[PDB]
Amino acid sequence: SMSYTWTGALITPCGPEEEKLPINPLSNSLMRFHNKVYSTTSRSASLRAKKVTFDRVQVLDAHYDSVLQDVKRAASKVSARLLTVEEACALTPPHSAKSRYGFGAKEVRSLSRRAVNHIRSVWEDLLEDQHTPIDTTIMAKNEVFCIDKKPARLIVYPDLGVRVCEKMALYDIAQKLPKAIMGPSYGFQYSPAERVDFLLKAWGSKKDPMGFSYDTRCFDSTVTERDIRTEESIYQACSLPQEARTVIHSLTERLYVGGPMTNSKGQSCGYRRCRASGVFTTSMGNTMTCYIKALAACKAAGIVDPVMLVCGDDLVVISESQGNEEDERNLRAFTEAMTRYSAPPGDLPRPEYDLELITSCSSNVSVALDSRGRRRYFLTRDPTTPITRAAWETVRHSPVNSWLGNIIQYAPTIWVRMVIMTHFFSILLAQDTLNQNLNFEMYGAVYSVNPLDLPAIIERLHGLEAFSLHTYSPHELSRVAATLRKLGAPPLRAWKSRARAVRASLIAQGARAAICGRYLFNWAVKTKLKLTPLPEASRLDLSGWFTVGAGGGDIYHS
Repeated sequence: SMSYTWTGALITPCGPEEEKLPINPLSNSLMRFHNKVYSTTSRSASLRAKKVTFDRVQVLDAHYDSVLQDVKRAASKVSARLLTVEEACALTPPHSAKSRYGFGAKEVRSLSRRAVNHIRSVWEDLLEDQHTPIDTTIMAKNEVFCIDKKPARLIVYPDLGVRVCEKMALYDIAQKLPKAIMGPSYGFQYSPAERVDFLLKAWGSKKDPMGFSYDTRCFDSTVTERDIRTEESIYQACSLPQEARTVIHSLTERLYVGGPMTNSKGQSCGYRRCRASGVFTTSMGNTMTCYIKALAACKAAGIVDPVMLVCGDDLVVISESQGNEEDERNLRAFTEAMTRYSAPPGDLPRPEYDLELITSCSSNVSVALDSRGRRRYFLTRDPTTPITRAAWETVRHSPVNSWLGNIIQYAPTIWVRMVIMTHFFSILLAQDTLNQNLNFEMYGAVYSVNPLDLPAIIERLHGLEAFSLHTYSPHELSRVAATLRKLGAPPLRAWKSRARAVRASLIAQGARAAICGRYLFNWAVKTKLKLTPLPEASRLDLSGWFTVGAGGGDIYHS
């Protein structure tokens, strides 16, 4: 069947869409080449619609069958419950798309009687009607990048009333099921440092390691109606209340497996027969379907002793090299099997024999030294897109701050420590808003953090070593240097000059601001302080930050 059919109505915007980074002194200080920065808009939505629209043919085999059977047997051990309406309401992001039935996220969150009664109505209708397709909206995402222009991604999502109902039915399953069926392979359980440890231990376990990442072309489009019904059968293998069973079946048949799409002006735009990117189960579902297909393909291809890390559509596999030519052959074989299972490639996979060169979720492992001279490994990535988004968000504030998420995930990197932290601590000081909670996205969910708690957050996630790394790798330094030159950013030496002042300003503000100055900016001074463990970091519970997200990142914790 076709992933999509289109009536010919356009994908339309809601309000104005800015395409270009404005020329402003506050963003110019970070990077000067503003003409290189763009935002995707609905103007390119038809280009993306072309790419995501195609016929799927899937042919399954004995290798897929055995993996699936193992998975359902593992799902047998999970038991789950429904959420109360109040619990699902608390999971709703404060800036989530409003409902067409007269209320928005603020009303959901405050438990307004209108919103609550509406959501009870939606729930009752899912219990009663297990077949009528549910309406969705299709929109073009506005995301910022640097010219290397890519067309906008498309997001398809149901009404806010429906989205709360999905959480009520599937949030508890989502907390339990992935780990129970995939164990260590489920990648969203790991904090950055735990991801690093996983990969280092997997790579180290092989006599002659080989790794590869597999890039599925438009993974959501390749998910078939059968794949989605199979996901359902996995959720039903759990021990669930009958009411949950019914609603899961209804959401599957009415929403997950496909349905009509409307544009922002209320015109019928098309019909979907593939994964919706803005449904609660998008991340759990993609992770499960990827895992199953991937593990079956390893077995088809003769990959020897695979260790997989699956995060939604992103897959990495580390295994025993069988020789240069035979690895090449085996990856071609793995590709043919994936292609049979309806997960055809974008970039072809290639065997990699150096761990630093393996990319999982746009990230890689790198090494440096801490202040005691010990080798420490950390997660890093190419800093282009983070610095470009940081520049855009400096001038156009977003309800969700990508730069904060980058600080937290990538704190031990040179580019976070020297560029992002310096730039944003200066801004916070100028605004006098150091002590104000901000929202950010981590692993498909939205969280709230106070910048003044960053040192304990970082120590907890990355250790005290994160404040003292030095002697970074030439791969890493080359990449940071190349980004600064591409974007026209100041050189690292200039960021050090700036940071010395930010550090002083922080120390003079006292209290928690001074801990931020002393720990976050120890790298900036000649006579380094001896940093000791922060008592608060030892008491922090941050596990909750690393879960499967929701589709469109439409879930909010705390």
